[PDB]
Amino acid sequence: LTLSIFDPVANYRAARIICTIGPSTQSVEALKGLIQSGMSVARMNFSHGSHEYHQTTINNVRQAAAELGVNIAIALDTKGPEIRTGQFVGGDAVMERGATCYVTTDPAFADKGTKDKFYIDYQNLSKVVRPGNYIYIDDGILILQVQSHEDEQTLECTVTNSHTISDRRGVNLPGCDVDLPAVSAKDRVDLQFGVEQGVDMIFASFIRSAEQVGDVRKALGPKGRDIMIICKIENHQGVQNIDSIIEESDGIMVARGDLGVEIPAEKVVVAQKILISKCNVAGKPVICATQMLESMTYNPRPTRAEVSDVANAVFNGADCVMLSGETAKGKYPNEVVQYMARICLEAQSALNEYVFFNSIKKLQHIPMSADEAVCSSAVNSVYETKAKAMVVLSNTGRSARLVAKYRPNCPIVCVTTRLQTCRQLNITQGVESVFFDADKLGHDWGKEHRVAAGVEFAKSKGYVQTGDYCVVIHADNQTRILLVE
Amino acid sequence: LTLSIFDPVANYRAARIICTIGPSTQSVEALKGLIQSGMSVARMNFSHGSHEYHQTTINNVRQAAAELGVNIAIALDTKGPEIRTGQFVGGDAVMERGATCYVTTDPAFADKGTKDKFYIDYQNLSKVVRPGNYIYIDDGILILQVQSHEDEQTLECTVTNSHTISDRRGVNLPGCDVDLPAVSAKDRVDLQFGVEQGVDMIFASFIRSAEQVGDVRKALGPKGRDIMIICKIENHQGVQNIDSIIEESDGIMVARGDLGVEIPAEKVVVAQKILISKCNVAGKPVICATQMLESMTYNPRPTRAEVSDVANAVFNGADCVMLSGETAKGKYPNEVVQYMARICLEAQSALNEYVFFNSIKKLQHIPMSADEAVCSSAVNSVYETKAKAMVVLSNTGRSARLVAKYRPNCPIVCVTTRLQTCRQLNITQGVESVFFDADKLGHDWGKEHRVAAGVEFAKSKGYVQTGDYCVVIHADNQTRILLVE
Amino acid sequence: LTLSIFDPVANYRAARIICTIGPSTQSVEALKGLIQSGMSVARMNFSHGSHEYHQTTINNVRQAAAELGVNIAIALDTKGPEIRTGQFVGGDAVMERGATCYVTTDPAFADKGTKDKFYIDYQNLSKVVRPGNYIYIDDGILILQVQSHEDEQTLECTVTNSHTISDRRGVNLPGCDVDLPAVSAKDRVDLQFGVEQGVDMIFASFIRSAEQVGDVRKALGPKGRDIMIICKIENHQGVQNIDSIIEESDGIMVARGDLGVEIPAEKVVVAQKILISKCNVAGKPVICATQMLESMTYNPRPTRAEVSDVANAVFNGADCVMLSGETAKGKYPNEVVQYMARICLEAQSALNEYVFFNSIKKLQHIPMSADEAVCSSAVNSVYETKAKAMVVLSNTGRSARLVAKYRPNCPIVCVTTRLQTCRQLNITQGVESVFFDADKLGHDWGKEHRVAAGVEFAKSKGYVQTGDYCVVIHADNQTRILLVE
Amino acid sequence: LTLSIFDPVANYRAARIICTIGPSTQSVEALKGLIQSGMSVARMNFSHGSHEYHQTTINNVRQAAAELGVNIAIALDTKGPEIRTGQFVGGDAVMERGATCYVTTDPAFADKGTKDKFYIDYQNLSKVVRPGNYIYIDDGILILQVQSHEDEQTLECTVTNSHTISDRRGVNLPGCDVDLPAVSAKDRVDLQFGVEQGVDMIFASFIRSAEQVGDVRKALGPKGRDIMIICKIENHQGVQNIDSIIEESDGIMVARGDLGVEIPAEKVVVAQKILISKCNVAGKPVICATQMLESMTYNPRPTRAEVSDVANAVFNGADCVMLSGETAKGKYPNEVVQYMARICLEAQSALNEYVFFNSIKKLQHIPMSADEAVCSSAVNSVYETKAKAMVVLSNTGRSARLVAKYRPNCPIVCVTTRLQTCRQLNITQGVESVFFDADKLGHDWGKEHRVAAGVEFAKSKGYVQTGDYCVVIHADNQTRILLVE
Repeated sequence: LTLSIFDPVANYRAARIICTIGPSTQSVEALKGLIQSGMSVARMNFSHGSHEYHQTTINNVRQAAAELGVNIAIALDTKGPEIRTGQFVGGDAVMERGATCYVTTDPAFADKGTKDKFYIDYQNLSKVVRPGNYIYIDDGILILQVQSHEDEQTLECTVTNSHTISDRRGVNLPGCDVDLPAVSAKDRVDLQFGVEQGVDMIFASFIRSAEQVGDVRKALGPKGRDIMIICKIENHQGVQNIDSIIEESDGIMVARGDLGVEIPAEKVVVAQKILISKCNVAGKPVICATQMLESMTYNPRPTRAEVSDVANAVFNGADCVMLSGETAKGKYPNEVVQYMARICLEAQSALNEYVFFNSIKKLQHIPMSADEAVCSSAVNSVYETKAKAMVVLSNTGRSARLVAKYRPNCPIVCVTTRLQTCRQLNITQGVESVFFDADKLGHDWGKEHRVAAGVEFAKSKGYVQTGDYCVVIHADNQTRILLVE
Repeated sequence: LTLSIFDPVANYRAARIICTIGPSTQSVEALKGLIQSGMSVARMNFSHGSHEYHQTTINNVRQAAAELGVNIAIALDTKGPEIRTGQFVGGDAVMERGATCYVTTDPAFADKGTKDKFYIDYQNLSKVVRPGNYIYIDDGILILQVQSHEDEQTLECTVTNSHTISDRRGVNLPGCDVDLPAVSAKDRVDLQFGVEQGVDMIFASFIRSAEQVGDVRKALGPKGRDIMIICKIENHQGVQNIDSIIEESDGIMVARGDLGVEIPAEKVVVAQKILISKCNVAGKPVICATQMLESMTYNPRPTRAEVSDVANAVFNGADCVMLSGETAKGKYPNEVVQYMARICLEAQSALNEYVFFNSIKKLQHIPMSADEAVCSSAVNSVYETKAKAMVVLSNTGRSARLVAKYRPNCPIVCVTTRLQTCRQLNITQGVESVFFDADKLGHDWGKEHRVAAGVEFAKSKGYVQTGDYCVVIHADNQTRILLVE
Repeated sequence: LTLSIFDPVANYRAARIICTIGPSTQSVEALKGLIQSGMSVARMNFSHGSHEYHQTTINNVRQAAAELGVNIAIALDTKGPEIRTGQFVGGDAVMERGATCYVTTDPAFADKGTKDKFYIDYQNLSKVVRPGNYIYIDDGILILQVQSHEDEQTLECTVTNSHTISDRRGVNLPGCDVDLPAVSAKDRVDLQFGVEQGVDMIFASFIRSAEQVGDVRKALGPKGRDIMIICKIENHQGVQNIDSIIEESDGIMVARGDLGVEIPAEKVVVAQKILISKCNVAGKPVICATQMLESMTYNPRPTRAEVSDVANAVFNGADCVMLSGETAKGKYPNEVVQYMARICLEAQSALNEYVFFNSIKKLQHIPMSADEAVCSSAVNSVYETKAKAMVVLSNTGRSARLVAKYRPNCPIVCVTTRLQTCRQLNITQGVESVFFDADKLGHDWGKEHRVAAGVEFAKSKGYVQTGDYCVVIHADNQTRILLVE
Repeated sequence: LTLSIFDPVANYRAARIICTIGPSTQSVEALKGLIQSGMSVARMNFSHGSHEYHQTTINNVRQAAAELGVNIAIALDTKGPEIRTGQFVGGDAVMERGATCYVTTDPAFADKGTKDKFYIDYQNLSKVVRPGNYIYIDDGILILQVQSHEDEQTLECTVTNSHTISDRRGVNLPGCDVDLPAVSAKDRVDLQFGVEQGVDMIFASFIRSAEQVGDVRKALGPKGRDIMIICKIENHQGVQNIDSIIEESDGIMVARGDLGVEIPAEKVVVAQKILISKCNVAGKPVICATQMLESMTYNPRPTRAEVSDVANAVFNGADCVMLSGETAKGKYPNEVVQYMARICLEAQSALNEYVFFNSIKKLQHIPMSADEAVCSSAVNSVYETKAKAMVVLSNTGRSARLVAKYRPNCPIVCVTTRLQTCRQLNITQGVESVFFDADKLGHDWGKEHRVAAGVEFAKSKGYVQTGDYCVVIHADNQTRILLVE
């Protein structure tokens, strides 16, 4: 099975890079550097910083993008309802294996935390937890066991294993009945902002059921109905309910570290593998959020261990990689994005599509909807004609997504009148936007001009020469195989 | 493999019936009876009857068809260059196993033939054959062996096996170098007639090489370029060169009896099977010319042995059955065609197409031509949408053929401005014509009206109700999945 | 799918011939002629002739076989419980479409039957049937409709369609509640005889349920437990309950004619096809009892229509053909069996086994029994080693059957101490017996000698030369790949 | 494709651990700790240490193994002919991007090396290299460019990129004609030792052609004919000639780092993937030598990045992992081997074998040898019977290897009279040895006792209870499916 080689990998078919903006990269000029290095999506991290701060980024991103004549997606990454620790006096708190320590629901200790007594923001912890229970902190790396109630606000605990933990970390309480909301009050206000400022997508945190996804859309409301929702799978319950979450969302974001208590470290790879196959079949994008290339926060060149780490992530099927602190607070923002790009390009080698397409087709429920039947059939035509680019006229972009789903061995070029659609398509691998100005240009029930606009593009990008074939779609339902002029 | 049932088989998907016109059926009224019983094609047999006779049939067929408001194809079945015997004094000649007899190239004995001395129309036989050689007569059923030259015109022969033979029978001479023309002088004049009288297809006789097919088209000339050529495979050399003959012709006609010397009786089934698969893959029609239901030349009801004979022929994959003497000189012309119809319908049972289509697709040479890629992809869309009829706008009909090739599980409805195309489509299983009057109707670069004309038809024939899907093609290259109104 | 050729077909892999003994062939000398022509099984037809008559055949068969030094199976073909007509004064009765006629349950008319009034042996017919019901006679070819009761013994009827019927024909009464026994009183006495005279197999008639098969074995009793039961499928109910009947019997016998009312003539082929696939998967033999080559009852040479008839029957997958009147009362008994043999040989051409074996393997229920797992695995080894004969040591022969089931591309040679097993293996295609005299020879827990006895045989029959591989089995569980000496 | 889960993974089917002995682990007691933690193979690294040192290890390993009553393989890992640097005055040499430096073939500088002038042991370097050429040092991480000859012994060079390098590192010279021997003089003497001291396998270094493998065996000679040769693929030429090297060796060892110049860092994963599939098909073991878990040289607990690193390595198909400095000179030798074991166990999850076996079978050249045909067929029997352990009687162990090749879903238990075979089987995944004392026990042409010895084992290890099936082999050719008592 598969006798691969090491040669082509053309410029398209590379994975997509999401950059987290921070002090290192908020400037218009730094953002121009990011865009030029390979940024497709600017990610805002709403667990930190005021609305004024994020307002600035939105402005800067838009200005940088406009200056470079490109469309870059802005993404609101929510804080989420997950229970967190307070902050600590030092840079952190140092936990020791034998030690006993205290945990409080008293707001007084939120800004005062220490290795001996610190704060947890779940104001009802005392009522839910019982002596003998395990409190898992910081991706369940540090484990505490509850000994007794010191008072109606404080719990006596033992440190199960040595580990050093920093400010505001995730607390997990399995074996405790905790019905946390789908959306926190802070999320509710942040989502209003997102809607009002015209963001492209929400990276929803701590989703564990499909029902909770609907809650997020209900918060976004009628005005936010065109905003995509990408779901973070972070604990066991999310993994448990993935099937329902996938086909009820617009994508999935997963992180090797941040997968929760009940998945042991060694079976984390297994889950990554499964979740990627599960998304690839359903045709929705999977964002690899695990932080590789961490050394490049202080170093201009990475390590071959980190290179192989990204390679595997890519080679396995990830469509998007996401950079955190490296772009947000790191020393070499541009150099990081440039290596990602090269690795996302060069580590795509064996990625099959010829029989890979026919496998996804066999796994969809017949009878499929008319527009989906169109798109797959079109991909079919590409392999049959052995050529060579695709032109899709799509307003909401749904048709471009549907085609990508059936992974053709040629570039997909979407032609759109919605500027939002240009941006939102960044997180779809192997698809490129061509904006057609519905106002300034005008007429095209032809639909002459905008098709030619696609072919004009593909030609200039070096995809199609005179004599090549090109497959065209106008679905909601039309298909055409076109000889290049 | 295949757990079949016995239930549906709707009206389409039945094989097509070709009727040989003769004294019993030349009348306009009898032809109306044939059309109503199930005739798709009137076949003229040019080995008999003057041009005046065949002129009459052509006229009658056209008048019968017009009166019933239908399009029936007229087919010229050539005599061919195969060497034949003379005629005999009795009804026949009775050959006896021990006997010695004489064979002449002297025209004097052509109308005088007898069991003891008869005529062969190969004026050069004496020069080619050597003592010890076998002369095979009447489908190689009677075998003679040459003993000596009696003179420069007559050969002394032994009867190898007892058999009774009638007038003008086929002579085969393997182990003798005989370069017979692709086309006889009589064929040359008959083909002019065919062209001048606007026939739909030639049933070319004794084709043994692809090169000979080109000779037939050269005879038909520029005016006859739209006339289809169906090739008769009758001897070993044809079977040997089938691959080349198939994809260089418009179809193949084969007869269990008439397959020649070098294929033993028991390995005749094997050949039938092979030739049918070979055509079905190349997408061209195969006409089963073997005469089943012979008893119905004198009887109103057939025998269950003959019923099972046709069944097998159909169930194996034949697209057309052909009736000879039963329609031409038989007592019950209508009743024969009616049983064929019922058997061609009811014996179609298990005929798969779901994975059968995907097998033919896998066997075509990539990269296929744009119009072929379109048609297969369209068939693909039918199964994906699970519905329900096809509308193809085709001028020469090539596109309808290409779709049939990929055997969809729905009826194909062709819309055409060429009246010739209506006729020529009779020999394609599962395809129906809708004539669109280019002159009287007029405008349709829309191409609004004629598409609706197809859907109008499919609706009335009971294929498509409100809510069903229908797949549409305008290839040479367009495809559309359409919701029924 | 399948690009066949016309070349090999070695002597094994031919289908097996069953001959019906009658006046033409009861003599020891005629039976020697049959054996030499290709008879594997002598069939006795217990619907005719006294026990003394059948006693003679049994004796003659055994004497002929012993003289020629071979083992020929004797088969008791039961009369069965199906309702039959009486006999008629003439040679027959001539039924006419308009006519009215009378049917009696009065024994007085059993030997007196006529076109106007005749007898039916169901002594309760009057109580079961209602005016308007259809009586189907002679394979449902002649159809009557009941008009009224003439008396408590006679029914007034109309002839629905013209047909001529002879003595003692099958009556079918669907739409009438008739619980006929699994076994008639005459069957009960005949089966005792069968057991007492050491027959090899029963051809059980009119089986319509698996439960009825058990009734047949119950009649045969403890002494008859090694006698195989072959089930005749003759009506709709048998076809309905086939799955259960197949895996509860030792084989199936089917006849194109004799399939019953509810299967129309054209859908008879469909059933043949299904039943053959159904048996081939379950690995049990299917006997084609339909009478082809009927003309050879009076003629030394058959017709190419009959040749193609047998060809199809064979090419489709039949393992046994059965001759009736042709061997029993025909003019040319030997010549018939000789043509069958040649057709069964030469019409085997394309019969695949390479991927055909792997399809049957995929369709068996895992986990299979140890001995079955052994046999299939052994067949697997043959293809892997590309050689070349199989030696199976089997006492009851079960292991030889199991191997045949997985259709290897080499001859199977069974070595057995049971002389009954030699005979019973005649109805298994591609398997040959080697008798090993347990008494006279003796020792072989080796199991040295008897394995060598198999290899000795295969070598002499021209299967294996020095250097070839040969696969050996002793299952109930052992397998060995052996280099030839 | 593949809807995995996270549950079973029983104790067998885990990958195998190879430990490099050094100061931390040479003691008998430390070796007992290694064996108990999961060591299957002690690896000696002959690029360091005198023969006396390695003599000690051999003794200690054997004593530790005997005390624990187990068989542990000893492996000689050769130094190899690859060109190396000298050593440096400091701990290392620090190379700087702009700098110019000098390289000498003068032995005087071998023990004196510095960042400005150091030594290379290729005494002919001056004659081969030309100005402008690139010298690649330390896995081609540091790159130099030749400027000129300073003298007949020294080259002037520029440092292409900053990197710090330590003692005696690998030098690669592509674009230079260097015919290095297959075996160095030091290798020649070391291989004599290996033979004389009864090692189990050689880990041959710097093999780039199949022809060179034969040279290694020629060095080992008649006495060393039972010693397995595992080939290190370290440069492009090895990768180029892999097909020939694989089926001409006894295994392959590969290291993510140590793959050479011409494979860029990002396309290293691609090669790993290919080489593992290539070995798995040919059925030979692949040793992953890349150093994961490096942090555990100084830390008791690893990092989840290293855990995921091993996971991928395992999950991809590696049969053996190899530990270097961690066991040789590390602080926590036991704890390292214990984590490997847990990761090699728990990260095996999805590893399919049901259809995975049938894919390897389809890719072997028919006709296969009798003994190979036996083994695959036996594996076939396991799935068919759904049970449950395998017992293989094998003298050289070849048969156990052949069975493993066809990856059964049950444990394989080999029974052997050769104590060397016990050891050598450690590097085969999923196979376990049972030693049968040919001298002390004695008789078994039965072959009763030793089969029972296998079943005795499987029962005690908890594989087989009363009622389970067990498949048995004595190939060179016998197979048996056995019910457990």
